[PDB]
This record gives sequence, structure tokens and C-alpha cells, in this order.
Amino acid sequence: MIQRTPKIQVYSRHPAENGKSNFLNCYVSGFHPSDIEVDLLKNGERIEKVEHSDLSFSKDWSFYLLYYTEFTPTEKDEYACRVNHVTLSQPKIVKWDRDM
Amino acid sequence: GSHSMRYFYTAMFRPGRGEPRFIAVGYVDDTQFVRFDSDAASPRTEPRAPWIEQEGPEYWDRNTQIFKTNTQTYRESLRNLRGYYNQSEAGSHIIQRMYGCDLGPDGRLLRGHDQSAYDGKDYIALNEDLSSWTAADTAAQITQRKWEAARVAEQLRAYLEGLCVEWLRRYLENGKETLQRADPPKTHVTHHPVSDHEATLRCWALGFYPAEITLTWQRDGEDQTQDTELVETRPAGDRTFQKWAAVVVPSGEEQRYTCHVQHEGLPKPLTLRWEPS
Amino acid sequence: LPPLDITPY
Repeated sequence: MIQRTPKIQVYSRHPAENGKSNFLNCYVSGFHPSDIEVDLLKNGERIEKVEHSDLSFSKDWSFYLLYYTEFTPTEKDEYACRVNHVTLSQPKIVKWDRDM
Repeated sequence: GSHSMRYFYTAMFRPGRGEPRFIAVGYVDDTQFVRFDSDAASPRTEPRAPWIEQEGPEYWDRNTQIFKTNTQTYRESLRNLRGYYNQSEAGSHIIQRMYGCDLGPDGRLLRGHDQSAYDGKDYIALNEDLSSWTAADTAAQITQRKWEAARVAEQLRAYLEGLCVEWLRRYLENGKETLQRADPPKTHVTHHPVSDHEATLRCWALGFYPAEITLTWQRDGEDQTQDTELVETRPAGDRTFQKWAAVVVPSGEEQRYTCHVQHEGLPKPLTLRWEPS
Repeated sequence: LPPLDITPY
């Protein structure tokens, strides 16, 4: 029995440009088992239109997934990714920073 | 090798959540081309790459048949392991298996793969000779016996050396312009002040393929490895990858730092710096 | 194209 806590990365597909369409990606990896819940948040509100890749795993058996949605960046709205896994007591939140 | 094809199988026993689920994804290097999920509305093999869509209905029915059968076969496998480890029907369990073949320069098989894992740990694996196994523990020894009696190794060797290589070549041909062309990264450095004494120099590499890449920050030539914050290569979402390397440097002195980028899609390694503007 | 898992674990 092995349990691994997920690594999270919130970033955009292209350099964030206020006003134009882009994609908000939340990459979760290095976790085990596969059960995981990921939500893309906009000002704390959950975004209903979220798509994701198919479950796959790396050399070390750790699973990885990419959740994404098309959005329009603007320095007034706070975007974040909420992830819940068996290894987490409370859902971990990672804020989006257009500089990372 | 030059190119590789891999299949990642994930079978999971989920007590209460439902009957054993089976997922299968196919890759040619860093590109996913197929997917099967015995839990979706219509359990069928679906395309994940444009170039694979040119295959006729026969191909799809073929993949779907195999996968549907695999779903049942894996349910048995899960139960068998449960018994092997004297486990109850109360806890979730996952079996993972990776199949794959590496294409050598001569167009023939360079190396074959087949390894399985139970609950995140190695269980059984086919050896480099493609004729013997390696059991992680006594429970895996049982599987090894079954597989030896059923001549599974020989069956797999045939696949890896033949069918795998054959189809890998077909796929590579079909998606020639995407799978055989390496995309160089778009690079640029950004300056982010943290305090009136220090600033972070972040070197970016976006839209590159394949994922393999090397980013390095240098100060007057010396590699600042010990102070470089490097993130794990991440998917851009459009079949390309991105990655960055940052280093915290003192104000003013930043002009002494250069970023070194290495990627196969580049004739030679790049060397850029931050241009104040 | 994948192989056929005829034999279970």
C-alpha cells in the first residue's frame, strides 16, 4: 500500500495577456492512488466548464492529470486550483500567478 | 530509442464506488493517440491524435474488442492478487501495467518493456532478454508460475519484436510531420523584483516538443545549479510542453546572468539574458 | 496496437 501526495501547478498555456482568451491549466502529478478531485476556482467560485486529460502514469507509477478551461485573464479576478486527495485532510488551494 | 510506443493500463477495484474499472492510454513518444475507459457512457476506443483518425472502422473495433476483454481479465487479476495477499473486499486496490517497444536506428526492435505494479509498488516485470520474469515477492512468484506455464513471455516477445514495431512504424508514418519534427522552445527572460536588494530572473521555455529539455542559469560562466529553482516540465494542453528556471540575484548584478537552453530541436544550445525595457 | 491479455495474474 502506497500513498503519495499530489504536486500542483496552476499556469496558463500562453503568457497571460489581460483581455485576450487563454487557457488556465492545473497540472496535478506524483500522486497515488488515482482518486482525486480538482476544481478550477474564479474568485472562490467553482468553474463548471472544466475539461481534463485521461489518467496516465509515469515511470514511478505516480499518476498525473491536467485540468483546463478557456478563460480571459484580468488582474481583478483571482484564479486558483483546489485539489482534494486521500493524503490531504483539507483541500489544498494553489493560487494562479501569471509570472509562474 | 529514436521513437517509442507505450500503453499504460490502470485497473482499479473500487469497493462501493462500482465494479472494477479499466483505463488504457496509448502513446507514441510524448503524444497520446488512443484512450479507452470502461466507465464512460459508451465504452469504446477513442482517438486522441489527429493522425490516428485516418484508420478505418476495422482498427477501432479491433482495439475495442481487446480492451473490453481486458476489462474482464483484469477483474479476475484484481481478485487473484487480493487472495495472494490475503486481502479483504473492503479496500480499494490498483493494478498498473506498462507495455512498450523502442525503435532502434535500424528500424528494428531496440528494447521491449512489460512491467506491472500492485498498489504503487513493483509486482512482476519482464526482463531485458524478453524471455524471463522478475517477481518482486512470493505472491508475484505465483503469477510467474502461471505465466511461465502459459508461455506469456514468448507471446509478449512476439508482440514487442513484431506487432509493436510494425504498428509503431505505421503510426510514425501517418503522423510524420508532428511525431518526427522536434519543436524548439520559444524563450524569454522575465524580471521580478522581490525586494529593494534582490530580484528573481525567470527563464522561460514554452511550446517545445518533445518534453526533454535542459535549462540552466549561469553567472559569469559558472553554473548556478545550487541556487536555481526548477519546476517540473508541464503540458501546455496543446500537445507541447513548457518549463521555467528562476534564480534570485542581487539588484544591479543581474547583468552577469545568462540562461542556457538545451533541446534537440535546436542546432546548438541557446544563451539569452534579461533585456531591460 | 496493443497485445491481448489472455492470461490473468
